[PDB]
Amino acid sequence: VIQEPAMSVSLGGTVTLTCAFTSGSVTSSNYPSWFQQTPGQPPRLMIYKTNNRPTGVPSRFSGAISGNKAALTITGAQANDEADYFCNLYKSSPIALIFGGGTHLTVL
Amino acid sequence: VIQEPAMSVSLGGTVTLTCAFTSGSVTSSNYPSWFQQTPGQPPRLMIYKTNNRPTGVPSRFSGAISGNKAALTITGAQANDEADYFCNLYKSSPIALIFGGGTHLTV
Amino acid sequence: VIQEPAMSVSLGGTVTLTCAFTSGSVTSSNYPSWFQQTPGQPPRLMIYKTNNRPTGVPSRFSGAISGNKAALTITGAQANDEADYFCNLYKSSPIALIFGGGTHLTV
Amino acid sequence: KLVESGGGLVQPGGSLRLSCVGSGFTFSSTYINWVRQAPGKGLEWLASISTSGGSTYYADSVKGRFTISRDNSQNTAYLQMNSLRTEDTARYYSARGRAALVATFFTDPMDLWGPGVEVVVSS
Amino acid sequence: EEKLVESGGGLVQPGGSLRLSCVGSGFTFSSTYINWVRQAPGKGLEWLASISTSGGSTYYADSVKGRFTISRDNSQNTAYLQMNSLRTEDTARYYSARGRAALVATFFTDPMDLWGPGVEVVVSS
Amino acid sequence: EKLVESGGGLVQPGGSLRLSCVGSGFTFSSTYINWVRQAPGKGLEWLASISTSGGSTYYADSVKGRFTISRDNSQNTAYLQMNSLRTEDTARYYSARGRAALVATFFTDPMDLWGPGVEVVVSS
Amino acid sequence: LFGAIAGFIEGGWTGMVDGWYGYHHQNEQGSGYAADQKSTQNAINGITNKVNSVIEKMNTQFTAVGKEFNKLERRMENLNKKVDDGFIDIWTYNAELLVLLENERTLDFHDSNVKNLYEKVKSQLKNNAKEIGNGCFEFYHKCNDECMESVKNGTYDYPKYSEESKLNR
Amino acid sequence: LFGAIAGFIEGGWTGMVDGWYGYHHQNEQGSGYAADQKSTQNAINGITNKVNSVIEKMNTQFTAVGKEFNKLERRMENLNKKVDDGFIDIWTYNAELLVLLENERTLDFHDSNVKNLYEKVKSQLKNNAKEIGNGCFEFYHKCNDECMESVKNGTYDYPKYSEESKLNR
Amino acid sequence: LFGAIAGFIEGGWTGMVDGWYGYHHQNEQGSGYAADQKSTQNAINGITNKVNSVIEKMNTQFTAVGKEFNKLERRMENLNKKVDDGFIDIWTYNAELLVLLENERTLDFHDSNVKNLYEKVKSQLKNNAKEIGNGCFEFYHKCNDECMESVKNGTYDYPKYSEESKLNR
Amino acid sequence: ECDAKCQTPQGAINSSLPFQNVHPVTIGECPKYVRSAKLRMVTGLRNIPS
Amino acid sequence: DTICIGYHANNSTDTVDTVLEKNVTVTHSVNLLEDSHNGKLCLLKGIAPLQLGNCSVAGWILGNPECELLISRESWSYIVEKPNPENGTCYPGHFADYEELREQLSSVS
Repeated sequence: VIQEPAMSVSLGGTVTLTCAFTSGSVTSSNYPSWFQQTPGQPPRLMIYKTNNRPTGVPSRFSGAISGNKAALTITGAQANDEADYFCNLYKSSPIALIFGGGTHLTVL
Repeated sequence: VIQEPAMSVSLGGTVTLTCAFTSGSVTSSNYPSWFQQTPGQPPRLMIYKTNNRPTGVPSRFSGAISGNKAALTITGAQANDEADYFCNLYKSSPIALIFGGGTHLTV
Repeated sequence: VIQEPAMSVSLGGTVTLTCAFTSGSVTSSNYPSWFQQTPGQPPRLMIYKTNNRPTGVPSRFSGAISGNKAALTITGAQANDEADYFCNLYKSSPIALIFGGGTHLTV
Repeated sequence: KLVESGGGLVQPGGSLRLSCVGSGFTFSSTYINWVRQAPGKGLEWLASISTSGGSTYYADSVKGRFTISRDNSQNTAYLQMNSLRTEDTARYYSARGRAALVATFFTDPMDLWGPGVEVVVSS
Repeated sequence: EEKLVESGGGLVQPGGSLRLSCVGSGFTFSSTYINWVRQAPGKGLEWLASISTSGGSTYYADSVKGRFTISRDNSQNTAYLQMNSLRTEDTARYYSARGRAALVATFFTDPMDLWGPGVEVVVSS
Repeated sequence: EKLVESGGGLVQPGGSLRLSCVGSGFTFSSTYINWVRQAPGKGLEWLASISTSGGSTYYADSVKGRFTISRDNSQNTAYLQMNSLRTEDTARYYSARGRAALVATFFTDPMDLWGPGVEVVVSS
Repeated sequence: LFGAIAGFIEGGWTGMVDGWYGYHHQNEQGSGYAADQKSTQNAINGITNKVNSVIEKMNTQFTAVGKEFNKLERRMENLNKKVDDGFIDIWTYNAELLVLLENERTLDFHDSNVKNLYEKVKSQLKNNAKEIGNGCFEFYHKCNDECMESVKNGTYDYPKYSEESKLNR
Repeated sequence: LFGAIAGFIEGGWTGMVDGWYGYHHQNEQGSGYAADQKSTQNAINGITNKVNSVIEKMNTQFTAVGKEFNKLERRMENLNKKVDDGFIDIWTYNAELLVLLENERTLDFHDSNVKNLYEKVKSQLKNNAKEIGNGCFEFYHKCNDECMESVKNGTYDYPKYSEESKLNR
Repeated sequence: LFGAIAGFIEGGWTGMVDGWYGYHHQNEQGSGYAADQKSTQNAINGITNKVNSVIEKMNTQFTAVGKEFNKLERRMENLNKKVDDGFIDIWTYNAELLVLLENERTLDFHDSNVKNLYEKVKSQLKNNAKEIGNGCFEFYHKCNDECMESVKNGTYDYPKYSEESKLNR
Repeated sequence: ECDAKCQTPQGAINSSLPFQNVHPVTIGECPKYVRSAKLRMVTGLRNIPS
Repeated sequence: DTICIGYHANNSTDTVDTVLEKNVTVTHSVNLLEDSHNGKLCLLKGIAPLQLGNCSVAGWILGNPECELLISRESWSYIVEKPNPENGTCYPGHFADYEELREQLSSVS
């Protein structure tokens, strides 16, 4: 599972993070879940099942499948959105849950 | 809907009224209903769905479908059976309930 | 229904009894039932549905179907097992229950 | 029983509103039908309304001019007549549909009829 | 204490009639099939007739079809076997057996688990 | 709702260690329990999971054969038995509950409730 | 439950106003909606029987619920209140759950009726008709109003049109 | 509900007196009736469990229903009558509705069992037997008693009779 | 009741750890287990509604069951005992029978869901796939991951693969 | 000299059935009283003899 | 050549009521309702009742001279009386809390 190492967005802008497999396609059957972590606080669940927002999550966090790759979109990024974002993918052939590398978002 | 303008029978005889479309066949899906009306009283339901009689209707009134036509049969015509009879037939095309032209029975 | 006229067993040995049709094959659809009759007492049910033991029947009695025939097996025969044995077979073509000829066991 | 009211003399091109009131039966469990009979002609079905008033049907002759409504609280069904013509002079009846306890349909037989209301369109 | 008792047998002439009664106690009589089996003096068993729980269904063997009639009286907890046109070959001991009936189903093929002591019928001059 | 992790500390290479995870504020016998570790400077790594009754246990290939996951529903605690520890196991170990519906619990339940974590150091 | 009401037949027919279940046909002589009288009548009879069983099975005797007790008799008032509240709770729970389960069973009954009617029409037209999904059959032969009526009634003549269907298939 | 007992199978068999469900075969060696022991036994076990669930779940403690009150205790007698009448009404309604609903469910269960037996036999013999409609299949190959017993048991050998059926299909 | 859970699909899949119902596919690109999210979510919603209906339908007011009577008041002690015992008996019987019946209903619901899924996939693949039993379908044409996802979603393009399937049939 | 489980004024009931229509007033572990005239469950099939 | 699948029919006339149709004839059925009694006065819980023939509870517990033939009993499970007993309180009076005493005396260990 490959994520972009780091990307940056401006205040009030829109950024789209990406999660993808090394040798396959990301579908809704992989149940992508996104997590936000500020070192060294515990990870916080952001988006699960590609479109579900837990209570307390700001409405600006949205997800979708953008092809063979999972995508998390932040519309109107604020200063508190500067953190590390991880993607959990579910693989069924070995029955495992795989975390992504992690992407550092820099709000400018 | 076409009905025979007028017919007559003798006392105690048997009559059959018919009700047919301009172009087509009358089946049980048309739900034929027969009404008896005196000129000055509201119509009275006699046979509905070609077989059923409301409670109180004399058993001498019968209904059936014969030869692409709705038939109403009266066995033993009494003196109070002299009135106008109307057939109501249903059409799904332009959903409508259509009344016949009316027949006048003379006993 | 044909059964062996008479058979003999050594004390403590194992024997099998045979029930068969004259011109057919015996399947579980015939519902073989096995009876033991002391010479003077009413018959006693031993095996029904070709494998089932009523309560009180010793575990040494067993039944099965051997190809085209009904088989009753007694393992470790005792002196109380010397009796006549009958098989009941159900036939559907004349809708009747037919008993066997009867086999006498000597221990 | 059913009792109709609200007729009379109306100038051609005028407006009329008929009303039928039902007593002795539940008015919300049956269809309501309107028919008319010219002085020398036969019966002519005009309109029908569902039990809740959602479904409404008309004949091609009066489609676009007649509107049939319901008021179940007041146990009354209405027939509003617009752009009346001389050909609309007839006796207007109200007929309820014999409905089953579990199902009501447009093809329910018309077993109960009102005395009728005479409507005259003339100058 | 489930048991069946047979009665009504004896010495009759050829061409005569005889009626047997099977009374059952200790179990519900109106819930089991009732069968009749006879055994000749020195021969094997022979199934004769069977009657349903309500008496609606009746079955007979080929040898006694038309001469033997089996009835049932659930109120009096008794079952009957009327034999007519008796012959010398009918000299045998007559048993009554009931079928092991499940709570929910009764069938003609229910095993004959409960038997009666039996009664003796002799046909002779 | 709270998950608190215990155990951990300095362990010689090749030793053993048992990590506890006590949950409060929710019914512990109605959710999956997951173990995730984060190395000092690296990303998260899923390690193991356990069913509500403990019948089903899943492990990653990195720690298969060395780690054993257990559960004590009466005491509201879940355990992670660490064996044959190497210096590459030095990480902060979190415990994550799966958002389970009332009528069904699945292995793919989202990890909504986490814990502060415990730091495990494997060194001589 | 049977995959017909919301299964391979997604929507109902607003123009079929003469029954619950029915047919829609399209041939050269025309198209229209009709209802199956047998299935609709059986469904009506069954639902009427169910409603009457729910309603008329409640036979109640003449009774008065109110009861008055003085200040020195509260164990009396509390016992009466307990009895009344328990009866109310039992009846409320039973009525609500009965209504829910009976609604489910009625919907399943209608689904089964539609599925059985479709299966009957399928069994009549063995291979003279092609299934398009949506519950609809395309004939391999010309099907006039008499043939449609025979299909509706249950008197379809397979051997009569077998050769023409084979030619067109 | 499944269209088997009164659907494509119009009536039952009086000559099949050994079970609830079964088969009727006809070949050169003869014809006769038989019962599916597996399905019949499963149905018997289920119905016995249902009947015992209805019966044995009612556990009653020792009690006396009759009470005596003097003529100056009338509210007392009215409260006792209210209690007794309420319990009787609840039990009557529950018993009647319960019996009606289980009477529906048992017949539905039998329908399902017969339809599942038909579907199992349908799956085995694929294009090796045509459907004559009312519950029978017509073999395209010679079917002896061993083959029939294989069909009933569940061990039908389609490859063995595939070619012979193909030549006759 | 529908003959799928223990019928033509003998056993469950311990490898599908993410849904009640789903698919097992095998092609050149690989094999794996996936679950039908729509059917599983619908079943979860239905069962959640059922459980909440059974639980939250019980609304109980504030009351105290205990009552104290002296030795000169035994008719009231016994009347209170009768009330309490009758309520306990009614509630016990109703709860036991309710759970017993809705267990059957839930199992039949799952069976129907699996059967409907199987029927849907059969309808999509008219004759481009061969049934092998066991709930499985063998393809007469090469099938890649995109086509498997089309079958799972419900957008299988039958005309696209008809020629190849006919050639290989 | 008989041992029953339920007692009515006009007799005693010896059965394990859950419901009874003999008498509202009873003594002992007794089947519940109902006003129904019959309560018969189906165990077999619908009888359609040809 | 042919194999059909069917079900069982018999000459049973048993009839059941079903929620969708009434008066359905079925092959086999069971009864959940008892409508018969043995007509005897049996004994409950291992103890026979106390018979008060030509007596009332008041007369028996007061010691009516004409109601003394009753045999002394250690215990009973219930009391058997008769409608309108004749030998009760020979001397006229009012029995205070009579129903209380009747109930407390109904079962004695």
